[PDB]
Amino acid sequence: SGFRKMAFPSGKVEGCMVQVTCGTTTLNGLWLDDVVYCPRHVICTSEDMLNPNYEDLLIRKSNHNFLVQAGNVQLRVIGHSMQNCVLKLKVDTANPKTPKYKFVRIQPGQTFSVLACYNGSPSGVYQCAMRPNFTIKGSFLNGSCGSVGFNIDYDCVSFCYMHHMELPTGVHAGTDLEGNFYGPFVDRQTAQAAGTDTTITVNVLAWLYAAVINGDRWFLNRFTTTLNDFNLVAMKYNYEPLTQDHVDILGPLSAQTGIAVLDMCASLKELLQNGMNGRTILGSALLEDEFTPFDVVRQCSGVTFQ
Amino acid sequence: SGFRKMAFPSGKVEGCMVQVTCGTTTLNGLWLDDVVYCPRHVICTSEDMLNPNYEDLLIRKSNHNFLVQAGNVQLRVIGHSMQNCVLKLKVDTANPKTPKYKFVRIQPGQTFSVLACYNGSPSGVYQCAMRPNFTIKGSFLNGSCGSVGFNIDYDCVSFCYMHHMELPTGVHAGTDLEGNFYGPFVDRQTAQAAGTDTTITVNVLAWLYAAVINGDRWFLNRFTTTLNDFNLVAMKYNYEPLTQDHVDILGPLSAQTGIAVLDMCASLKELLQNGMNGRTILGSALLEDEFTPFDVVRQCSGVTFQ
Ligand SMILES: *[C@@H](O)[C@H](C[C@@H]1CCCNC1=O)NC(=O)[C@H](CC1CCCCC1)NC(=O)[C@@H](NC(=O)OCc1ccccc1)[C@@H](C)OC(C)(C)C
Ligand SMILES: *[C@@H](O)[C@H](C[C@@H]1CCCNC1=O)NC(=O)[C@H](CC1CCCCC1)NC(=O)[C@@H](NC(=O)OCc1ccccc1)[C@@H](C)OC(C)(C)C
Repeated sequence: SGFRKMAFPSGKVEGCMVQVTCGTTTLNGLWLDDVVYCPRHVICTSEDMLNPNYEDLLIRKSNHNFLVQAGNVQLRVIGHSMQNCVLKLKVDTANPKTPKYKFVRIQPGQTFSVLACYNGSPSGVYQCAMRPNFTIKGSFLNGSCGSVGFNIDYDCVSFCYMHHMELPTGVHAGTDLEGNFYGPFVDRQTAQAAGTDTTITVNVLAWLYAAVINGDRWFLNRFTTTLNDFNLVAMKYNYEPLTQDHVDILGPLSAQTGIAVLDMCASLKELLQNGMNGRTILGSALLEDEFTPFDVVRQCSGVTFQ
Repeated sequence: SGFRKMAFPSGKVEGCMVQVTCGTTTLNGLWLDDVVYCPRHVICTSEDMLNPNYEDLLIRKSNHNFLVQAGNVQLRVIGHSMQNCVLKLKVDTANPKTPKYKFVRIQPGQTFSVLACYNGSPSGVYQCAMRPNFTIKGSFLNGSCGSVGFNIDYDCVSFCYMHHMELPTGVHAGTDLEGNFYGPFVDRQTAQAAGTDTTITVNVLAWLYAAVINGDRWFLNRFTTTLNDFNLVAMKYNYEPLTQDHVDILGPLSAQTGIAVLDMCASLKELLQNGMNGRTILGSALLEDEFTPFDVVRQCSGVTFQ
């Protein structure tokens, strides 16, 4: 019993974070085998963030310009190269704590965990999702860029996010580990905004199913509706359309609970259309959307890793 | 910018969790130097949870009844003993990954992090507080007992909680690491309940200060009130009294923000007395109480560990 925002154990990823310094800049990097990864605006100084040519600034630097410290031990760079918006520094030592790992690029609505870092030292770990506007509501301060996002699956570490920048509204933008940005953002200090966001409808239903598994139940009715008659009302409250494929993924949830998938839709239909009258689902007073169907089953049914 | 429920990196504690089996029972244990810790109702079978005499059941067992596995490696017990409600099994190997560590017993209103475990394998990590009724709203399933709660402070690991049982309402009860229960609960399967809870008033003000640091500001007024005139209204909404000592601990928050401590009290006074009219503080629609003044400053100002 109970339902919490839960994050994967962060031990395997702490064994990788290091510090990278060049000029007057210092940020976090990720050390795997004999390569350290970090954002490229670490070759930028404060004059190089208007509209820089990174290719031409990287021909200026030499290998000994990059200070890499892992613990109170200095790593020696021997080569360097550029892949999109990330930078790769080849060092002469291999990380003995390198886990089974794997770069993947995620799709909006999926969730991951974030280990925030400063000066190569982990500070804390929390759970996020990629919003439909391709940003993330993180907790980040100065020096945080270089932190990664990641999921664990049995024992493999799927790295999916490197952090780069905060936006005027306070949400956040970064890349996948192959250096490509999530969203239409670029790494030059000009004007940018996020674009209009929507609520992740499939996740909302998954949390509502979690509720019934835990005891809560004042929200189910006897009505049903059709898949098109749902989207008509979802349209208006700025939710995303729900698709036939989303329906299937909710099969084992509907199964174990007894509540048909289209039945729970007609329940959510009223909640949007009447508010909550001051009562709470799973401790919350809002309709919460940062829980996938995966997250519900791994937490309500007992799945660990190794 | 941004404000999230954050948990300490769990790496140092994953190096300790093991599995303990005896009879038909299996649960988690904590391995430090040459000692493994676990709850004593692991010598209990299913017949031994009505009203057992543990002292007299422990004279029955022999050292080879306790299977201890750390990884796919078997630990050999050589001795065993009882300290209140926890059980200590001395094994012939010392844990090489034993961190700087330290047992402490916490006070209601303080927060800690929990690494949930099953079969000696970590599953996930989240943030809790000790409620004023001495229980905790965790996320726990079968096999979870043996998980610990802990804070990190620079590089020392202060272990403060071992998990034992769920209560009819679904909150949770356990002990400190020296085996003493938080609360008036006992480890025998009879009737027990939690008692009436209150809201943690000092934490509510600390989260409200976090809000102002982040931009939110529609809740401050020009009124003030007195410390006694606050408790009069706190009394009625089932909040805890606020004391002169609590006031001091809010000094650096009030400082950096400019809002006097008694000024924020008069602001909270209205919020209780008018509701929120459908607007949200730090993404939330409720008044949130699981953030201490410590938690706010370490997150809003950049503190890590090593
Ligand atoms: C990594 O250490 C660091 C983290 C930032 C620091 C402030 C709080 N949160 C963070 O995540 N990232 C940076 O230092 C960014 C610098 C790069 C410059 C070249 C490539 C892009 C990022 N700085 C930022 O994150 C800034 N954001 C930004 O550039 O916004 C785009 C913009 C600019 C002007 C007008 C409109 C939009 C932040 C710190 O500055 C703002 C304006 C967001 C306060
Ligand atoms: C540790 O593996 C395990 C975890 C439990 C399992 C269910 C979900 N959540 C959990 O945390 N703990 C136990 O197995 C407990 C057994 C011990 C028995 C002797 C010493 C006390 C605990 N079991 C429980 O946690 C049970 N709780 C309980 O005993 O409640 C007290 C009570 C009993 C009868 C009437 C009133 C009060 C749970 C599983 O059973 C309930 C009744 C809560 C469903």
